[PDB]
Amino acid sequence: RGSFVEMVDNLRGKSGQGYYVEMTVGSPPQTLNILVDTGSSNFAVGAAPHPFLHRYYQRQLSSTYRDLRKGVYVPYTQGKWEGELGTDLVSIPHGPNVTVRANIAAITESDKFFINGSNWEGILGLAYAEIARPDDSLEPFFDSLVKQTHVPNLFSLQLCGAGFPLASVGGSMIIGGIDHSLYTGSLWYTPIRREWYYEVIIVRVEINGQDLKMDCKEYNYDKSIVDSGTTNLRLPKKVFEAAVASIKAASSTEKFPDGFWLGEQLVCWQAGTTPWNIFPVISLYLMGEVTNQSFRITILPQQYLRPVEDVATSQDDCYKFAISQSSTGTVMGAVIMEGFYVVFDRARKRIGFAVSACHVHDEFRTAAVEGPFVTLDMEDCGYN
Ligand SMILES: C[C@]1([C@@H]2C[C@H]2C(=O)Nc2cccc3cc(Cl)cnc23)N=C(N)OCC1(F)F
Ligand code: NA
Ligand code: NA
Repeated sequence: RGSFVEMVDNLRGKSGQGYYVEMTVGSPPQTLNILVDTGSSNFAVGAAPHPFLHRYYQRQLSSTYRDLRKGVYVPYTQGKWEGELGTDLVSIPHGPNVTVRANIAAITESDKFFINGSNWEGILGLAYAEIARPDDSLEPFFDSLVKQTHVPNLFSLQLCGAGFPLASVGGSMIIGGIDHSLYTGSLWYTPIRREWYYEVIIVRVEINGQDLKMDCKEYNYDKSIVDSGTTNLRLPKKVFEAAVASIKAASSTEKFPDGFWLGEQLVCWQAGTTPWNIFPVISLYLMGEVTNQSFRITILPQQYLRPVEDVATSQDDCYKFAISQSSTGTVMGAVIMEGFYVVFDRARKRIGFAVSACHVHDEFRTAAVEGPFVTLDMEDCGYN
């Protein structure tokens, strides 16, 4: 409890390509890098020689593979994959010293799924069985882990973002506990509303302390989730409209093209001259543990302005605006998570946030987690 030195710094990534952990599958163990995804519930790995892949799961080499004689076709909004289901022995080398028999979807065909130039070959869906494909009878990895070992039913994530000049991203996934070296101040917990996605309820939104004053149901239409497998902070369309109006206003001392705010074009500045100060902070108040009690998390432009390094057309420091409109509810992606140490306390059906010891900031502002606040009618903020 509280100290897991073997798991610190077990995440790696490249800016724009997500955060992955080393895993092994099969006997003898085959090493793969696997994207950590709290927004899905399947363990799915490349199993055929797709040209984008560094390596792939070769079931024929594993003496412990067991075929489930069942396939799955998984379409996303953009892109898809098709796989064959089976079980095999799975371990996390820089994780708990255990090996479990887990479901594995061996990906045999995919479209717009793997990233050309990335260093990961599969995804680890850490959410609940309700959203597993093809149905909720396919036990997710973490459920198998907890069922088969003495690993406590919780994990925590510290995602450490980037800044010019481009160095790799990194962080820590603490499996079965919390490492108190990874955050400062106190953890504040918000309830997991329902165990499918890691669904939470946002009760108030501010831009530089200025309340959007929308009906709070709007903030969670049709859900709000914590998702390490999405870059952006995605906001419901109506909320995005209000938020971006407020952000434009706060930053009006400089004018940027309309397309910038829509993520249709980059903005660039001469190296080292990014005007962080003109951009507002963004605060989400989350439902607390106690009736009529909330707490607030606050992120900086350092989180929501993403550095884009691979721009052969330009010579400067270029950025993408990574708050975007949603039709799937609020998505608290890497833009939120990079500010915080996030504790997925499954045992107690709650998510903890604390200020990350690694988050990107400046001399004037830092990410924050603050409470308690008094917030009435928070139950009305959930969409039904
Ligand atoms: C299944 C799925 C795939 C696995 C997600 C994915 O590929 N994510 C990413 C792709 C590219 C750059 C990224 C950067 C960061 Cl920081 C995170 N994820 C990144 N999971 C979620 N949660 O939402 C999208 C999805 F398709 F449903
Ligand atoms: Na157990
Ligand atoms: Na601490």
